Amino acid sequence: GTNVNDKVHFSNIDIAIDKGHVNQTTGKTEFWATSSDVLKLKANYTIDDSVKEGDTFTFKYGQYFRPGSVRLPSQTQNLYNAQGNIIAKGIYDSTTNTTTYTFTNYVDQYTNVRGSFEQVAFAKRKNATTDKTAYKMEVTLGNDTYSEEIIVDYGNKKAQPLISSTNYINNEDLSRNMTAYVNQPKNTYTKQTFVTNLTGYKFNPNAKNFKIYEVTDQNQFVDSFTPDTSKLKDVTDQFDVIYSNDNKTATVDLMKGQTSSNKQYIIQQVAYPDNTDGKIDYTLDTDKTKYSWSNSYS
Amino acid sequence: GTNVNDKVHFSNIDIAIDKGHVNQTTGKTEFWATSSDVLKLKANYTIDDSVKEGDTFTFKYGQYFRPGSVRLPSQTQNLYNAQGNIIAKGIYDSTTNTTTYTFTNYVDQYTNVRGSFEQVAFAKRKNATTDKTAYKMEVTLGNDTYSEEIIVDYGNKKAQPLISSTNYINNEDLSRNMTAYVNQPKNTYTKQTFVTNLTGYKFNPNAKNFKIYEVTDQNQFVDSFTPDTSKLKDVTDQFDVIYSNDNKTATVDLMKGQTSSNKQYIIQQVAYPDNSSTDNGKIDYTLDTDKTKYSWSNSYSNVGSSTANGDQKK
Amino acid sequence: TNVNDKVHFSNIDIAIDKGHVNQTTGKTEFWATSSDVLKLKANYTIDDSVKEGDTFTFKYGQYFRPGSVRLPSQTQNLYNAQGNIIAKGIYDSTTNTTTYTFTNYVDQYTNVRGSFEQVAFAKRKNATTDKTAYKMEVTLGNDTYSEEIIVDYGNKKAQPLISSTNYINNEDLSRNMTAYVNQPKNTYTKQTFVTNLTGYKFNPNAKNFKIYEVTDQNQFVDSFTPDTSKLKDVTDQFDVIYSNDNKTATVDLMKGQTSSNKQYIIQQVAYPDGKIDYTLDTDKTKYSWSNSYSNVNGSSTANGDQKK
Repeated sequence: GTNVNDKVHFSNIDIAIDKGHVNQTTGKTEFWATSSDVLKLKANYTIDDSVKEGDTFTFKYGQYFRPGSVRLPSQTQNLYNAQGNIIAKGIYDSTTNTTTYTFTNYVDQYTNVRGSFEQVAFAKRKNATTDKTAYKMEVTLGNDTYSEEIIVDYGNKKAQPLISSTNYINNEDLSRNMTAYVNQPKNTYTKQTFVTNLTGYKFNPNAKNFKIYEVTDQNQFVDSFTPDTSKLKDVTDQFDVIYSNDNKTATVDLMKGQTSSNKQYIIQQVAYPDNTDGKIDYTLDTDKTKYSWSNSYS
Repeated sequence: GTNVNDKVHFSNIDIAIDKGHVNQTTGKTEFWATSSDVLKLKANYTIDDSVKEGDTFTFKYGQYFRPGSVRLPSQTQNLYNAQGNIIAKGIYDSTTNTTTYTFTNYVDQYTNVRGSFEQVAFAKRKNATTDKTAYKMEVTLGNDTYSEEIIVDYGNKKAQPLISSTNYINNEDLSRNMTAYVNQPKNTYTKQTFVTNLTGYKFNPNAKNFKIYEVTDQNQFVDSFTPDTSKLKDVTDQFDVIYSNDNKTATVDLMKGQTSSNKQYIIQQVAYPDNSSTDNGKIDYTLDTDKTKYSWSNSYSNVGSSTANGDQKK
Repeated sequence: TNVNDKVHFSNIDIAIDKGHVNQTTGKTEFWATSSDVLKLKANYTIDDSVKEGDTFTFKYGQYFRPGSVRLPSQTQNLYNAQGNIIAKGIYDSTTNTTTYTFTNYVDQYTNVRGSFEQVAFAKRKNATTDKTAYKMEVTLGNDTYSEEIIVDYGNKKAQPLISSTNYINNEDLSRNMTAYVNQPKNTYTKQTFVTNLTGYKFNPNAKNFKIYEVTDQNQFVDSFTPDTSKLKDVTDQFDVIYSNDNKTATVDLMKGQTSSNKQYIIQQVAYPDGKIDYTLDTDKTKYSWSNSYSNVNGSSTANGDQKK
């Protein structure tokens, strides 16, 4: 059918943080994206009677805002009435950050259609990069625009030689796509052995998704743990990733080719659930100490 | 890099007020946080010869005390040698109220290091809530703890129908974060037109950071003007914040749909400074009621200052 | 009329805030690129016979001006204890003078006294040289003050590459930069000068990226505020290429030559959207110099003995 963005009217648009965390100094509520918070998009809507099956409308999400959670959004996004009948079937496209909805025959069977929705949403981590920074969360529902600034904190700890986080959970296979940051403080080491141990997941050695990048600018370390890899220096082939424990352990000597190094690394990985969907533990063995970071998951 | 909190020794640890306001009645110096006073933390230190590049140590600030001024502290906190180079690179984290310092290779090229520092510090307003009250300003430098009682005054007039203050200055963009208190004495009104006029600043309507919180409990009205907003009832969506004068004036009818109110509000705002100003920066509030117009104004030095007085004719 | 003789300034003082100690002499100095400013203060009284529209001047000396690294505003006011303007001032950089004109305050009040404190600075173009004392002078009304102040800008003449903020523009907050290339007068076969901005952008259309060829070593003033009317402007002999959303500027200073012992003063204008990173890629090495403009809190120091 035809684009009926001008016939679908959204009001009381809101973006909330659930649950939200307090900044311990300033007392403002913030989006702590690695401490269980999500965003919630809400709105009321009315649909004009001139709407028919096959007509379409869009949700356009801005550069810092997207549907979904830590887990990437489904391509399927439906608009349901209060009893669970499908008013419209939608297709989310991550390339355009837009959902395109198509009305069902529901609108041909009912008039004066009015309701409301709630949707779990998140930061677009690639663009909303930096701790304690306010980002503009923007959506356009039909032709109705809304923007609100949200303060994000991912909890990067830049003084840590080793820190890791979930970049995203894959919606289709539930793989944990991980980011680890090695040597943010730019210390100098003669030993630098990087180990990941999985509980409840496995690596796939042949999937070619264990990537090692050599940081050339400190700002490539984005607090969001979703770096733009197309601009990083890919040095994966210069290292030997060694698997063991039935592909549940990967060990890498980051000192390879050197006796002393102040190099800094971003490492990305894919850990596939064994079956539910576990623990991922990292260690970095150095001259003086063994650093640890764990991420734990229900 | 192991933790060498036991290898870096601090001494002559002190906390003082700059400049402070002497109370003629007590003879005591007071920390008037909203009239230009800061706290200054100071210490001397030595570093043990076993310390190496990559080792760390912390400054752990206590519950009533933090680095910085009215302006929030930088994440970046460094210490310097006499030659001007950084000898320890620090990251301050507001969630732990702790700075973690990592030594450079300075400590590998030098021995018998002796040093000192002085830092601008401040009350942690969220906890050091109340006027004319003494709070324990505590810090731990390495493993050396020190504390000091400070008498804090923000100048909140709990009998004022309308009063405001700076809550904080954003380190990154210099935005002035304001707290305004409406109806602290729980009076009853039929008119409540709340106006803010900015001189030297602009609001950003697209941000929706003009927040209105309905007060249930009188104790939510902290004298610090740094309330815990998570604990308040956000009623912003129930009012219309109307912007005029290219975003220098904000108008909110706090009646929107009632003949009578004894509701109490905490209103928070973000004022972004324009490039420059020939005046003292200024935030002017009015509350227009049944009978009286109340008003409060906040003014900030141009940076320098001046004054004058004399006998008024008549 | 001119009431310089009816406005009486006393307790005049110029202080360094906060000041840095010279590492050898122990004297307090004004380290103009390490966050020091000068502070001018005085008390004053006004004769009862002064009226609205009467004027007086603050006449600043050849080495001294109001403002900080950020240029002073044309508008300079003096206030009373109520926060109202008692005198409206106009500062002129040409005459280095603020001319104040009393308001009707003085006609409504008598026995008036007051005081001011003013952020001030070296006039970099004249106070050119590191570890040099310059007389900081002002005449307030008819009351003169002069005090020698030792300045240091931290030029490092042995460095192939060094830069500093020349000034910040009061009206658009642009950071006006000066970079010195090849003060030591070495000979190079590669000389690629790159500038990368964080929190600022260049205006590639402004044509305010200016490249000057040095003809006399003294043109490299330690203050990074050279008199550009005396320099040789060679901007049109080079190609300034902008990239990265106007955050990066690249110039090949070897253009037209194979080997070069030329020396350059380069000036730039960076508009806030803070750090400015310079590199100079040469034959054997890549030099770098960075100016970081974060609010830095307080001070610290340390010393020790050398490893064996």
